Amino acid sequence: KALFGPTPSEIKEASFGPRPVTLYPPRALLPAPDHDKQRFTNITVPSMARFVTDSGKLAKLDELLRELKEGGHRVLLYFQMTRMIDLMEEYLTYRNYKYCRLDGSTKLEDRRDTVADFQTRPEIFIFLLSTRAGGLGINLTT
Amino acid sequence: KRPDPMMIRWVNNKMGSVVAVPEELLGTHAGVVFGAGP
Amino acid sequence: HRTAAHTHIKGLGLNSSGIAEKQAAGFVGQCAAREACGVVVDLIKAHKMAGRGVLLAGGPGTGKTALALAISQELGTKIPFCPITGSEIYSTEVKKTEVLMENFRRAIGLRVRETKDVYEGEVTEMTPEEAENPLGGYGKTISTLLIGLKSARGQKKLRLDPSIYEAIQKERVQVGDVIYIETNTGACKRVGRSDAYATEFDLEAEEYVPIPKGEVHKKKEIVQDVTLHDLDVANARPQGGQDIISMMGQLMKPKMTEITDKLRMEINKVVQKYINQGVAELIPGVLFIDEAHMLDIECFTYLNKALESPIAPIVVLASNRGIATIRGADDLKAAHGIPPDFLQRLLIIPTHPYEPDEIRRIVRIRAQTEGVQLTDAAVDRVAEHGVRISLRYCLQLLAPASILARVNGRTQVDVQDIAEAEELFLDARRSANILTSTGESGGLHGFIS
Amino acid sequence: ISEVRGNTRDHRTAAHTHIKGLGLNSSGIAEKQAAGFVGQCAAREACGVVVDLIKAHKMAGRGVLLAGGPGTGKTALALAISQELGTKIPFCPITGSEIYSTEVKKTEVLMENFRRAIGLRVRETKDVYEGEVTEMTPEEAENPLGGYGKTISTLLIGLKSARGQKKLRLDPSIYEAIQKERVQVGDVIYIETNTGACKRVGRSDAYATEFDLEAEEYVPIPKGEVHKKKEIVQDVTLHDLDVANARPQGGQDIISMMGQLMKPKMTEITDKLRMEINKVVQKYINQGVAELIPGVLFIDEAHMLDIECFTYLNKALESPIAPIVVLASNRGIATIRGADDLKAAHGIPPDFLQRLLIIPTHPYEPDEIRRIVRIRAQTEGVQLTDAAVDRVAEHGVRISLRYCLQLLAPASILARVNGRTQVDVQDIAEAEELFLDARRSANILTSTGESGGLHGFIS
Amino acid sequence: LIAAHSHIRGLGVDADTLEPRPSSQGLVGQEKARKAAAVVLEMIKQGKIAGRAVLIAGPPSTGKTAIAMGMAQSLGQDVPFTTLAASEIFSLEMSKTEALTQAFRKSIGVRIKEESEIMEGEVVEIQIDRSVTGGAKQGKLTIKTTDMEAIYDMGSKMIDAMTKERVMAGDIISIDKSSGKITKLGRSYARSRDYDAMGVDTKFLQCPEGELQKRKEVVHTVSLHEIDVINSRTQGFLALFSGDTGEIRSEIRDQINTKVAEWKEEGKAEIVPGVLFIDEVHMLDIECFSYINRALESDLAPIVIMASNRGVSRIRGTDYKSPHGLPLDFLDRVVIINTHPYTPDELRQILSIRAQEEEVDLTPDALALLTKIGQEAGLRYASNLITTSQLIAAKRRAKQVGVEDVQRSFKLFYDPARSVRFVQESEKRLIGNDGVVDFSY
Ligand SMILES: Nc1ncnc2c1ncn2[C@@H]1O[C@H](COP(=O)(O)OP(=O)(O)O)[C@@H](O)[C@H]1O
Ligand SMILES: Nc1ncnc2c1ncn2[C@@H]1O[C@H](COP(=O)(O)OP(=O)(O)O)[C@@H](O)[C@H]1O
Ligand SMILES: Nc1ncnc2c1ncn2[C@@H]1O[C@H](COP(=O)(O)OP(=O)(O)O)[C@@H](O)[C@H]1O
Ligand code: ALF
Repeated sequence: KALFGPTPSEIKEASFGPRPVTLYPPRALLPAPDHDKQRFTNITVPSMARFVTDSGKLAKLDELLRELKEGGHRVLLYFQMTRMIDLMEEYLTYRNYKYCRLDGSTKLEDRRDTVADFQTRPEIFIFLLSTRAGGLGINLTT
Repeated sequence: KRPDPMMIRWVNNKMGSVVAVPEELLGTHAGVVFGAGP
Repeated sequence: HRTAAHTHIKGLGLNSSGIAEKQAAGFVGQCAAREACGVVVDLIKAHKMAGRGVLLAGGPGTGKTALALAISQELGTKIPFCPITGSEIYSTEVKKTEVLMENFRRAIGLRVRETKDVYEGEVTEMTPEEAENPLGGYGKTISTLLIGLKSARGQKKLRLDPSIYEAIQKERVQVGDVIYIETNTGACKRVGRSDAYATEFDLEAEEYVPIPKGEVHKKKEIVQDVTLHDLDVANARPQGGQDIISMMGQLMKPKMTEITDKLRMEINKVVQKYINQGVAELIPGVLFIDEAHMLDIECFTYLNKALESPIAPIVVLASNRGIATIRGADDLKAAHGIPPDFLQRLLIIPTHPYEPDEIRRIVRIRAQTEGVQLTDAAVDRVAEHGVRISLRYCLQLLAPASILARVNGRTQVDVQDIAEAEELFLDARRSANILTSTGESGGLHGFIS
Repeated sequence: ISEVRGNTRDHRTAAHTHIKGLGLNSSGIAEKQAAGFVGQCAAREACGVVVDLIKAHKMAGRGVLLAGGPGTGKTALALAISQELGTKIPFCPITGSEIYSTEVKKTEVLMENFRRAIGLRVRETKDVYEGEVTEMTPEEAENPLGGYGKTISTLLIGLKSARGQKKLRLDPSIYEAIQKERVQVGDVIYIETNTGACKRVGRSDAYATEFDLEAEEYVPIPKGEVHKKKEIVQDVTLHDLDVANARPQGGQDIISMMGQLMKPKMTEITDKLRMEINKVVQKYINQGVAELIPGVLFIDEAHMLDIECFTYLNKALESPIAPIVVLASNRGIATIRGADDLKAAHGIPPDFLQRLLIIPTHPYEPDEIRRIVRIRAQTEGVQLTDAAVDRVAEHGVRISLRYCLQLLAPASILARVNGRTQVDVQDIAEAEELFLDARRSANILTSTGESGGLHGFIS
Repeated sequence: LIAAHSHIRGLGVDADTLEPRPSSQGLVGQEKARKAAAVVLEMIKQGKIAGRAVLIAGPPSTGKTAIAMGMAQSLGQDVPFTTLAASEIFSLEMSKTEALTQAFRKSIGVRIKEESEIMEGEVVEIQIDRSVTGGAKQGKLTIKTTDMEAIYDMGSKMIDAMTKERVMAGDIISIDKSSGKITKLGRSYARSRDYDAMGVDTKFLQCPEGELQKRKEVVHTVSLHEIDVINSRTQGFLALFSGDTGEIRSEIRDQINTKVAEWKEEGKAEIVPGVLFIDEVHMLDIECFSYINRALESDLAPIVIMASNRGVSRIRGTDYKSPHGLPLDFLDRVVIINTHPYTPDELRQILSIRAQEEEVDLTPDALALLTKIGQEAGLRYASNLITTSQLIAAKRRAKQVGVEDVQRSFKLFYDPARSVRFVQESEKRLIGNDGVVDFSY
């Protein structure tokens, strides 16, 4: 009770009372942690900066997309793996890059709409695009 | 929205500052400083 | 990247038959010693043995430490290699035999499967509930917390024990945070705010993070590498609970303690449960005691019992001293500086001086390791030291000579740049002559005795 | 409460109470006897240049050795240097024996005293309002906030001191301080203008009669102005900055408060802390808001320092911020306290001795000893016949100066208990017989302890 | 203040050829040693090579510390230069081995970069809500540029900072959003008159322009030792400064070595290896030397420079002598620099620099006499007489130090050799090594 301080009902009673009352302890006597982010536990959370740098391809791609974005270079990314184009949009949503996705699991009307969406509006930057399902027939000349 | 029963509010601007006291604290000991004790 | 004394050593350079190639993996010569160190690597990789002792015996600069670091590479990263000097044993916090035991158990590794059983979600409600205690004088106490956790594919309401609420409270959790809870430890981590209401206009510099995908309750499994000493320290200085002792034990100054045999024995029982449960692999490693002549007769007499333990690493000693007085036993002289009844326990790998052509080879290996491109007449110059002077003095000249050559605008070191290096940077013997000639008499300009 | 003693004040006399300065002309030449000194004209003139070295702020890390036999006035010269500097300049005396702490390494103990000898003088302005709270009154706001019903635009407080009273208009946020601090009418408080908060000293003792029992002591009304704006000059040593940073005092958490309830064990203050302290100090010196005032570390019996202390002092004296060090030694040619194979003059390593300005202190002539006896007698208040003076001076030639200075008080007792207001030969001849010197006692030892025996001395 | 080496402002070599000038940057002579130290200095700057032990050797004086102080000045502030006296190692709080480990790791910098973000604007309005009887606080800051206004929510830590800083409307403030520190830059409004005790009428500023938020790349250098201390602990990071840190466990260092390498591979950190200078290195024990010799062999070892005055001299903690008082198997790993005692013209040039640094106007004959004293009493004594003669000259109001002042100083203050004779001439009256003494006339 000394470390963690007065209980919420005690704070209510003390603040609404007719005359002042001294609480116990009267404050939380637990110190401030010296590490302002790690606090009092040894649990670590993986950073998205660590996510970029722990892939050599993605570290090099991240630099490239930065230069390409300032160039205005709307860009198509081809993947041989579906799990990677998931991870890629987790990265693309950690960054601010506006993207859209097409792969062999997207339904046929969703494919028309995404292709026509990307080909309509220049707002979209990265087309995440599967090698086989996205590689044939469509026009991506923008 | 009606203000919180126990957050006393200070605000400061070009006009100087004021303290505003919840109606729930008037008639408590915390009102005594404001002329509004029990 | 930085270049150090042993950067050229990559391994023992043995054949699959266990014979040494005369120049391989950075070594030149020591073939019989490299072959003996190979059989020691085999003794280590075959987990069957505990508490065998090896002594690398030989004069200074004969590559004894290169051999030990080569063993550390042939064992690879999985096996624990635990290097110490004999001068590290004299702690001010705990008896020197404690430090030996800590190093013995640091040299035994464990790989163990661990299931982390956790709750993760956006905190959507948090509602404490409390009791008016009888008059203990500390007042009311929170009896429980009710907390609502939302994940992407579920939600829970959790009625926490108040010791987990103290984790929640000391983690400064609020409604709308994303948190992680371990049912293992009762420990809590505030991961961030939700990405909901992630308005930029906070001074609080929050990390907004996405809602956890999947269910609120998760049961992930991960593989942990630990030593036996890591378990000893965790259980001697408890810190993983939410109890008051674990709490205060994070606020006190950390200090080493003379962990009892009683604790170590009972951790053997605990680890053997992990083995019988099939969740752990025991991976015994090696303790390298460099400068083992700096141990004293109490250290050596303790090592008797420590090596007889039914689990102990392999111990590799190195010593560079002839018949010498045993430290702490000024009455007793013995070879290697090792007590004669302890020396009986060891297998001795004698290590021999290098030939002049081996020195030439080492100089060339070392030059190209440092990136010192070096003419053949310059190699012959440096290799006339090492014969006339220590081998180490050769290798130490390569860097000054490189600087002087580059300052002279050369792409590569000539004999001239070594002949300048020889003059700016003396060996011990030329400096010892300067002392004896200048300190030939006392005075204002004399060296102090 | 306390019953003040009206009786007259007087000063105890110690071995150096007669010394008042170095006794030098404005030309720096020593006067043959002055300021309590007799002779040592060379050593007093040298110390006078050392005094002017210390008062000139070019000095850093110079060393002085006072070299000479026991009794030769090296301690007297160091105290005279200290008196010539006066209280505004630090003088930090230690013996070499004091460096052997059990609680930190001796190089820490020496560096503490090294930094104690360095002073810092900081000028700041104190600016407060101060008094007994005569009133508290809310000024209701012109434009109240909706939903609150109460809105105060100013709180007015009356403060009275002994010298006046003022109507004080305060920003309403002071309500937080008043409510936490429980300020009431008749309490003594101050308002500090760098925060606008207030602190309560206590209840004014004008109200001490409000009840037959109340559980606080009362405090007097502040006897100053109701508003203070004063420059304040703070004496600080750099060692104070060491400790204040390395063990903060005011921390309100359980570990801080448990820490302040347990012995304040010394700690091996890092060079990183000391070097950053120096940089911020040098910043504020360049702003001109502080003066550095290096003083004197004086180490007596410096031959009790060992070779590890001396080798650290090499590094320490090379610091760009450092006191002067004055050493005193009497150890001939002697073994270095921590280097049994090495003997050197003064017991100082030849490596380190080359750094010091050596000042020799010589013996005293028979006529100087007599003049010292005259100075010492009138200081202890003893008064002697001239034949008592000459008898005391004769023992001073034959035995030791110190022994004769120590006969004065015993003989003064024997004189007054014999009804005499001045001491004479009969008393000296009696004091010298009750109180032996070391030599006559050593003769008793040498005669009696020639063997073991039932009545023998033990060896 | 002026200290013993305050005139040393570099090594005094041509940066292109490493040729020592006969006098520059305050160093004089020692040309062979200064060139050697310049080659060491270059391989310090290059960083490529780890664990070189260089021993500077010579008689007392002859500039061994002055050379090492010249090296430190030429590296500048960025590269670590840990000065250590060998008598610092004998701690009571930690072993000599641990004390050496910390001294090595103090000499390797980790240079870490981050993008901070800062706010700067006029405070237009502040609102703070406070729970009666403490606990929670809440608030909003309304902050302005010429080009923006925005309202930022505030937490307890920021409100503590705001009230400690006594932030008010019309203040210009900056907020480092990453650390949370606030600084008041000034005020755009006048100081009001409605209230008393408002305090200082701080500097006027025009309102900041542009956006409120700006990113700010900043770089911090921390030792491997400073990373050790805060990673061996949950709490009590003042041990960085108080020195309360115990014997840190090697598991923590092994982890830190691994992670700092990874931070280098990530490009998060640059490792900047510097110098450990162990002065008086002969004061270490055999146990310390048999630690350094293998501590040197690690990839994170600094370059270790040493100085010794000792001849063939006893090694501490053992029964026998060696050159420099250093073990031979230690000296095996050392390249040795020898300094040489100065000539009279070298003495004259040094004393002129000491005189100029102390701003003392020597007459030419006083400099000649100080040189003659320098040859026979020593450079340190002849240096001590400069500041002493200046004071004596001031007593007689002399505008320059004359020969009379140097002679007067020579009279008042004994040199070491004259003091040794004075001791020998008074062996009866000084305390002997036998403890015997005669107090009588
Ligand atoms: N057979 C060898 N081949 C290549 N390099 C060697 C060999 N023996 C020694 N060295 C190198 O010579 C230097 C000195 O050897 P070291 O192992 O320090 O000897 P010791 O440890 O016995 O004093 C080291 O840089 C080491 O890598
Ligand atoms: N020149 C002097 N003039 C007057 N009193 C002196 C003089 N020299 C010494 N004394 C006094 O005689 C005593 C012996 O001197 P002291 O400084 O104690 O000797 P030491 O230098 O051996 O400590 C002290 O009480 C001191 O005050
Ligand atoms: N070559 C030099 N140039 C300038 N000053 C020097 C030189 N050599 C010595 N000194 C000065 O003389 C004093 C003693 O030199 P120092 O380097 O301390 O000798 P040591 O090598 O014994 O430490 C110092 O004040 C130093 O500045
Ligand atoms: F040949 Al295609 F789209 F490239 F039909």
